Amino acid sequence: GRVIRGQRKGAGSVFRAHVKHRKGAARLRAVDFAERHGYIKGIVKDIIHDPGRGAPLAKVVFRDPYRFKKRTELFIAAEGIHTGQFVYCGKKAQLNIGNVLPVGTMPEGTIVCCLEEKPGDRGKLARASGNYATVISHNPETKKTRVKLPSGSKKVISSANRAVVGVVAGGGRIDKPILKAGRAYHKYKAKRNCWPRVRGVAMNPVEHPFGGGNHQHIGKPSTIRRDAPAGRKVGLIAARRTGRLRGTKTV
RNA sequence: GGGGAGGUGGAGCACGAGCGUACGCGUUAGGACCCGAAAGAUGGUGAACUAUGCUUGGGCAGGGCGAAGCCAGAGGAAACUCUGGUGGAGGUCCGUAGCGGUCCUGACGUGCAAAUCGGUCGUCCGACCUGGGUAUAGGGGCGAAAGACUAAUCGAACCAUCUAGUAGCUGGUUCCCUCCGAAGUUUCCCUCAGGAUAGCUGGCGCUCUCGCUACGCAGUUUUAUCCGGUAAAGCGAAUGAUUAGAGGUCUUGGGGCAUCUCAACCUAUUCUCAAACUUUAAAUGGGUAAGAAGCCCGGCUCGCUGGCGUGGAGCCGGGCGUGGAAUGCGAGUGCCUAGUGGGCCACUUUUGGGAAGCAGAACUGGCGCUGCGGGAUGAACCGAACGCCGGGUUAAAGCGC
RNA sequence: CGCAGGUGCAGAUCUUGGUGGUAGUAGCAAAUAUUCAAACGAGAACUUUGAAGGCCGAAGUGGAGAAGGGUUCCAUGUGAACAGCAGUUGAACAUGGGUCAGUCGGUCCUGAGAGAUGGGCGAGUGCCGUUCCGAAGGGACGGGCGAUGGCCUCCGUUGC
RNA sequence: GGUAACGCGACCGAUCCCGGAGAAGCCGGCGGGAGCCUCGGGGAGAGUUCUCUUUUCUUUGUGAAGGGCAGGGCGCCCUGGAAUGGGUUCGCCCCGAGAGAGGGGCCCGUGCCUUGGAAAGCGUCGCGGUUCCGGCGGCGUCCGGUGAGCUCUCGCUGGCCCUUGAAAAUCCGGGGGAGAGGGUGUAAAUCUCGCGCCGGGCCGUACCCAUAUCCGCAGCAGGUCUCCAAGGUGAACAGCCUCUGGCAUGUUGGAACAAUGUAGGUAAGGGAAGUCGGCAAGCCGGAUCCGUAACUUCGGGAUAAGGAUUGGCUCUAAGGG
RNA sequence: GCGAAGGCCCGCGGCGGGUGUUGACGCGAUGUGAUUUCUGCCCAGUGCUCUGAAUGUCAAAGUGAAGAAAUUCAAUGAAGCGCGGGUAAACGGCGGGAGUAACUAUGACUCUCUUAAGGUAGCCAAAUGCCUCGUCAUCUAAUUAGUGACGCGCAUGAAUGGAUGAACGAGAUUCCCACUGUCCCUACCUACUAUCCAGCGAAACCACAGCCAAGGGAACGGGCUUGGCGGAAUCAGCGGG
RNA sequence: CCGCCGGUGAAAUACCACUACUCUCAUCGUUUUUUCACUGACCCGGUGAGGCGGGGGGGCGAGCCCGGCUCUCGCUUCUGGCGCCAAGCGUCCGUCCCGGCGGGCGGGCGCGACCCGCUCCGGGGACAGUGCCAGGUGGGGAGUUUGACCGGGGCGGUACACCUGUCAAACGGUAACGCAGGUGUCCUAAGGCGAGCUCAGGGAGGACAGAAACCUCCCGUGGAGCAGAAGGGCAAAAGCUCGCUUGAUCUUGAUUUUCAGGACGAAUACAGACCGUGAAAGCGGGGCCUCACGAUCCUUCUGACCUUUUUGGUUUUAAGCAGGAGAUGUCAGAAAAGUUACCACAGGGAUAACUGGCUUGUGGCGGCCAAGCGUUCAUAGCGACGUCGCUUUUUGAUCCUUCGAUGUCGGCUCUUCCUAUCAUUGUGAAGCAGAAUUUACCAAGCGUUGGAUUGUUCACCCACUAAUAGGGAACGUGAGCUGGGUUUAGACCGUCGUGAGACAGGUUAGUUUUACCCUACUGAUGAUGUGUUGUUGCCAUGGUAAUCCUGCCCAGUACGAGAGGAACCGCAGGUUCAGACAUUUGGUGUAUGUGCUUGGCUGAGGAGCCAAUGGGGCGAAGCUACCAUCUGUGGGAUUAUG
Repeated sequence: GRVIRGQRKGAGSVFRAHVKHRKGAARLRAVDFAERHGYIKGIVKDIIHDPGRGAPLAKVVFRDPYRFKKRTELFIAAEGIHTGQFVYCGKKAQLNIGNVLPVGTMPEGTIVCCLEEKPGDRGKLARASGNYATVISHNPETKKTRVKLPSGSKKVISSANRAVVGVVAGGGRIDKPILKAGRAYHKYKAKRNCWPRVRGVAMNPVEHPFGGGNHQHIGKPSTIRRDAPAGRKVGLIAARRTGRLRGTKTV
């Protein structure tokens, strides 16, 4: 047989991301002396739209503490921030929507977004529109903090991780039905070449394990093991269960 | 460590025949008699078509419907409703340019054209059409998915090489005359369109034999002597099959009523039968013998056998040619060996099948390999087989034209 | 007389070349259309001029460009071959000639992307990689410290 | 200099820092300007005149770059304080965060006049030399009106997007004030102001751009990216006829008018009886006025279905600046 | 499925690449296919997936023992299988056999077998029904066609999606009005051919060739046998050979 | 007294030392493991590697003790401003000036801006990761395979290795997917020997006892048994019952069967050993005889005072020699699943799917006999039980022709032929009164229709009709059409399959090429001859054509009880076909004839033109329609019959 559609994606030729009109990597500022000990004041200059990304981005201008120059950062816009607002980054920053604070100084129940997975990153978790993480508890002896992620999972991170107070702007985007093949087309024209999805049962057996037959049927169980080769791992990969759920399933 | 006797296994010995060289034929390994695959592999070249993503440009009359928002009026008691305008939404409708390609299964169909032409058709603000520039390259790409497209090539492109790839399969295989002359059958084989094997053929010889100025043999008969269970015949003979009367009677029999008839059994007869039945039993078959390798005398050897001068076998001398049926004929023997290993027809016999110019056997002859006279014509029938000719005569068949 | 062959063809839908019958046959039928007179000329249905009749009917059968072509452009001459009839004609053949820029483009900039060095990988030609594992500046206001040249009291050029 | 918006011909200044321009989608609706078309007159030339037509046809300029003035736009300024709310657009929309009213400021100015400029170009009437003199000369190149008209362009203002519609060279403005200049000369540093002097090298440039210069073996009914775009009819870049321009019927002609064919028509009376099947053809068709069902996701179905009218000529009424 | 020392994937190779200028309202992998109304039962089988291990099997390496060593033996012995779990909008599957309600025919309520459940709601001679042109009705004069019904349905059936349904369709089908050369049944007209001429000028194909009947023959002859017969050179058509 | 002597302690015990199955405690013992911490290898992230860890010093405070002691903190949180390139101090210079110090001019350094400490900061970390080996999983990928025979292949069978009877034609041999059957074993005896008996069945008797219990006599040629199927063989046997045994053992050759006169299997006579049995002669090296089985290579066991183990020697190991065993059943012995409708190549008429040819079971159509049917009566008309044929418009059977191709179902169109005759002409017979009908003869001249459904042939119905007969011609006819069906590639459903995919099931869409050659045929010129040429004519020979029905009258007549109900002559017409023809009606119409009319154009009128025939009305001539009209015929010899 020939290599299959999922295999062809990793080559990254026609399936690469469309990044011509994107505004840059949305991320926090690099940790420094001011954010480690006190705070630093920046100003929101514009709220801009990033193609392929539902969440709006905020352009925040800071002032360099070592030479005469103004810095420009691209943040994930917490819902509520506005142009002309002053945002504060540091361990002494107050608990306000839009500020960047270590999760250790945050109280329990605080809602955060653009959370660092490991200290010194620039925001890695809870970055999509309408998403947030919650601080559950701290452990000042080991300098660890538990956080609930938007998937429902629970994670122990370092308390020096930083985050933005609030939720990511643009929530409810999935509530409106797309309603149109064309609107789906325009949605993925800004992201990557993945949208019009042909079914494997509609293919020939040479391009998919589910192809062929005089009827349009899978012919073999669609639940596949984790160790299956690349051209075989199609269907439901390592499914712990199948069918309609009755309740909430979590680890 | 070396000897003996008696059996068996050896490509051995037993007064060498080989080596070198040339030629011919045969079997192979090699391109391997010549031409022929579908494939496989290794390195390369293509996205000037087309598929998809990206960058930068360009393009899309005129009409219909009339979403939201806004204005005014009428209400009603209010609720809120109704009316007339304005407005210009939409993967909205008609329909140009453009893009596409339904039906006529129209034209053309050695065309204008290796896919075009006409009328009629679908869409025509969108998932729209399009130029250039870019990216993805062959078990790879790309695919709103047809195994589609990837330079008229796609169920793995094209180029060169490995490569004169292999082929039990198809086609072809070049001068003359002379002589000899087949097989389609046996056994083994993933053997059934092929081989190996025996058989049939040819060539080279060789060992002898007869005769003039016989070593022996035979697709024949006869004379002796065995072998057989087919044709026939048989069932008052065995095993099976089977028809009808008759004469008797024990009846763990029945029926109609002291019973009496049936049935049963027995006995003697009677009709009809057998590839897998038989007492009997042909015709045509098959084997052996018809002398000198025989016959008859005398002696010797033996470890075998043994009452014995026994028996059996072997060996050494001697004698006997009326050459011990007919007919015909010169025999024996070695090496090498090609083609063939699809058969078919007829008298008789014969299996399956209603049968067949059907399928399968036996014997002999024939066609195939073969022409000639006759059957008008015809592979096989009847007659007869062939160097080039003259005379004569026939066969089978004929003699109205 | 001997020696040695790439030594004899009717076939192989054999190979190369040549030639027939078909056959003066099929055909020279897509988009309405030509006529009169004259000129040159050996020669005119087809060239040129004039006069008529028609067509494209501005999303043209018009006027200009991009690709691509490469002299096909222009003048003169020829009528051998070619332009599937002719031809006095041609995008044919021959002889000459023709493309002039500071202000129109290229040239410059980056885009999608392509691609070296450092580094890494790799038997290897090489490949991955484009900021990532680099001591990646060769410049400049200005100041100072010296040489040098000038319309040299002074200024400028050149090294640290 | 101006209360201000900003203005004037210049109006010093480095490292450094901030910003702007280059630099942004598609669709709709209005308005301004130009080109084209149109209408009424005046010139010059031409056509028709059998009868009429004071007619019909052609033609009737002012480049860039400066200067001035219209005109368009403005979330620019000053006075002032609005409800009995007012202003205003086709739509909207705007106002105590300052409406209306009045007065200013700026930007664009492709329009008009002007320098260029009539000396040139065109039209027409004549006179020369000789193949060419940009020969010479006379007269003219005028005055108006219209518009949802078409095209281009400049603006304003909206709609749509889970789509938000490049980057870099290059150029400019501002913040700061390290520095420089001269002591009162008729002076200095400095000047993005006016004029004057010198230079701008290399490559491309002819022509075809397609029913004959390109690809399809060819002068091949195929294919191949764009720009400009008159009159009439009419909704129209539809189809039909015409002007500017172009052409010679698409690699030949003459004669005839047979069959069969290809393409285009018509047909009495029936009206799908043909055929697998109404295939093919035919019916209907535009606009105006009426009238429109089942069903329905309430949007539609819908040009449902069905009916009437439609020419020419002569009038009337209404709709504006 | 995945919280990034990750999921999916590329690559001969480098903690090299794509998604990713990304972070669960995201990326990747599948199935079904608007809206409406529903989506029944089965985890035995095959997959996928979780850990309790009572824990059995279980290589290399390591450990110990015997022998002079090569060797041999023993214990130990990871994942996987086994073992117990989930799970069908995973692949799929959804039967009979009995026991029986006052004419029948039909026949709930009870129990059992394989290999777990026995086909629920709906729907149907359907694009799915062999028998079959099923039976009834309607459509016509006449209907193997159409439609509506019926239910033991060879072999319907519920995201291998069931049922339905406005709007839409160069999709398949039946009937009706209108209209007609589709037809009865053909005819006439027009242009371009074909035609003839001047000029130019191919190709396919070709053992030899070319009149029949019967015969026999490789069983359907142009040739052979026996009969019928046979007269130069050609033109336009034609489709038997 | 503790003590075997005492449950007559099953020995069980005082005295002693050992180990035996379990538990616990430990070991500076051995090894293997689990957890926590460290950093330094190794990894990840951030940054322009910009302030890390301690010690401070002063200031902001909080507490505590009577100035300390401990701790905190690092100067920025109303405004959509500004922020760098040091101020200020404290010192050191001038080759510089003006009065050692001062002033001016130009400079330097330190603090402002603390010191020290080894990794820039943070997060992991001896894990992850990498290299090498080992086990699992792995159609993601690669390579390959997927028997043969066969009245085509497949499905089915095994006729593939063996045995019995028959075929088989009286030696032997002899084929078919011929017939009837058996085999892949079974046996320590069912092998070997000896002895002694006689079996199946039947008759007659005997308590329970009977058709079958056991006892006795008699008859018994085997009619029983001998294990496997069948055939042969066998009676003081080879059968039954006992007794003893292992000749079913160890060896070398020869031979038979199949056969090539290789092998294997099986078998036959000997020979040399060692044994069994019996008194002995003898018999016995498996089964009474003909079936019951297996190469090389590899493995495994057994045998020898065996041979090699590579410089020699000893010992393990290994190799060899000989005989058994582990197996190939496709049985002379490869290691092996499917699909292809997306397909490919070499071939085959050695072989299927058409026609044709043989055959005719089946289909269809006839005939003979006569049991019955027909009120009566075998035969008007039929015809049982039987029996003989014909035909090739059914389907089979076969495989001769064609696989370097003979285009394939049906319909449409068109011609000709056959008769086994539906009608019509002429007849014969009847259970023929008339009418209607049935049976048969000559006979194929003429005719045999319009439609609904279906792709259909076939069928069925509706309706006319004289009748609505059956067939052939390569199952006539595709360079004649059509393409509905069947028969490619797209797609859907059901069932089957794990799947790829299959369906002799349904459904929908799906390119129909070439004639100009020869002949045939249709027409058209022409040809040889009569000296040339023309006119008028004759005829050989070939073709051939007419067909059927109404109404009136006969006549409400014959016939018949009635009901009903004809026919010949004659008259008037019509159907189908054929040959012509336009006077008339209709069609056509570009006479481009004459009006009308739209758009445009020639200045307008008049007159015209263009729009591939602009459109439309009416139209001459011509052509043409059962859509008008006209015409269509006589004898001869005879068939069946009388």
